[PDB]
Amino acid sequence: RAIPELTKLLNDEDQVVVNKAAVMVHQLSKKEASRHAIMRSPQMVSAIVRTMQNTNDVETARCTAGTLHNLSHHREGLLAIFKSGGIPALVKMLGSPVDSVLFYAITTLHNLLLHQEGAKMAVRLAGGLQKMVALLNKTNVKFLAITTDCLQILAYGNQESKLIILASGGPQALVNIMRTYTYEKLLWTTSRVLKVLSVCSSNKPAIVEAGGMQALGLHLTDPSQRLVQNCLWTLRNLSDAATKQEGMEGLLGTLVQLLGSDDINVVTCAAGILSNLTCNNYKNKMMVCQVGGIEALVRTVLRAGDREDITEPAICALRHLTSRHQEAEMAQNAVRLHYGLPVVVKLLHPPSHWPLIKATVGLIRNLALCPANHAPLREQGAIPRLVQLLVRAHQDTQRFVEGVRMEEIVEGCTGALHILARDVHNRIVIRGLNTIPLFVQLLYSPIENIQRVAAGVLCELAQDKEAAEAIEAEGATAPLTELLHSRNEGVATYAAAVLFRM
Amino acid sequence: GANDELISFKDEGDLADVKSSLVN
Repeated sequence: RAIPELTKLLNDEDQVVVNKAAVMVHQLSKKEASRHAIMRSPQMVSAIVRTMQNTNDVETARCTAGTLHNLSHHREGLLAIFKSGGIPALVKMLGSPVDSVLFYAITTLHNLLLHQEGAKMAVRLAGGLQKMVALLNKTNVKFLAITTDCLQILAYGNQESKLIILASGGPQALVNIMRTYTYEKLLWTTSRVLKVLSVCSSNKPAIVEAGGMQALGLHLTDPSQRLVQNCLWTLRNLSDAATKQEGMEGLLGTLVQLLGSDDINVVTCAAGILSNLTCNNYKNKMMVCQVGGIEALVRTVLRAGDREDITEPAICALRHLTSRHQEAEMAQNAVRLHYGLPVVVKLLHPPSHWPLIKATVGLIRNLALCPANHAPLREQGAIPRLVQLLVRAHQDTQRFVEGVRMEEIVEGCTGALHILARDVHNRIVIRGLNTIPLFVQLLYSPIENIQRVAAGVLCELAQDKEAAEAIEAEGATAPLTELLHSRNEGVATYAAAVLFRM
Repeated sequence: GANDELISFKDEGDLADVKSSLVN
């Protein structure tokens, strides 16, 4: 019965009379008995929402905000707070300089977001993200925990809400949370917000330049698995955009160590990050190589077996580390001394898919650059399998599988053979698989790289008299004559050589 | 240029007790 009265009183002009009622009203909502009475009365909820909104008293706000907070623990409560436009008003309390009001506000908003349909869209219209992000400078970690979780529910599956967070300086703020705080629950909710934004094609660099890479890597060995995993997935999504950032040295040592974790998923993520973090970046290549990188990546392939989800990123990483940097030879070389060859060469066999076979053809290409690798690669049965894949690849291009064009395969294999043919023993085998007729036909490719390695393989081979007549007798002379004139010095250099030895 | 190629990853994906002690 009191409800209809206070409702009246809250709509009074004498503000003194109003705050008086919000106090009482807020004392009635403590007991579920009187609480229901309130939820059940639209004039009571509106009343309150309108008072908290319009009020200018630092306690009428407290009590009004306090009241609808205690109303949001139940289903019928949330609807009443929603149907009376209470969200725009709660977003308005997010600017209060009074913590209580603030606290009561982010909690009620969190509740509506979690259970009230229409809440998410309402908070965005009311400009909730911008305000929420402004509140990331607060020093109360629990407040930050609920605030950050709000951003995660609003941003999830919403690029717009994502672009607004980003445009409000959000990234650099969450990233600073990861540098300063040790409260696991905060770190978690934040990490989850960074995770959702790292898939966005605008947020990534914002997160990378603010130092997100180094700050997600700070908690890689914290005890919390959920924290670790989230930090890893986020680091993986950011990795293709982090290839040129300095200071990755420590995150590199940690990632290596994690390959030896007990969680395949952790190992999988880590092999992913090392794979991307090693692309075209010499500083990173050497760091991986310095802290046990090769042996660890190699051990990862072995441990993984058929799991392409692991072998692939890991094999790509070995590929990156074995080229274009001062110690590429030291790497190429180290993969043998750590017993990698057996499992590498084995990966070209079934049931390996093309994505992996391609990447593995590249590692092999690179590993053959090292003379001490020729005999080993041969004795593991590389030439025969490299030779039949090329054949399957060549025939397709005459007969874009799995995202892998067969011409790239045609080039790599023939590329690896061009290199392996630097040994006399290897040469015998290559000839022995009647390949000369196939490389010759490879002279007629519209692609230069292909002509180069075909010419290239044929130059090595032709230094053997008989094999030289084999090529000549194959019709090589004609096409080579044209290749003689290419602008691609490589193709012309090798063009001119076969003819000479021929 | 751009030798080594990248792999693209886009894995997008208990506060009740936190909230009660934040108000009380």
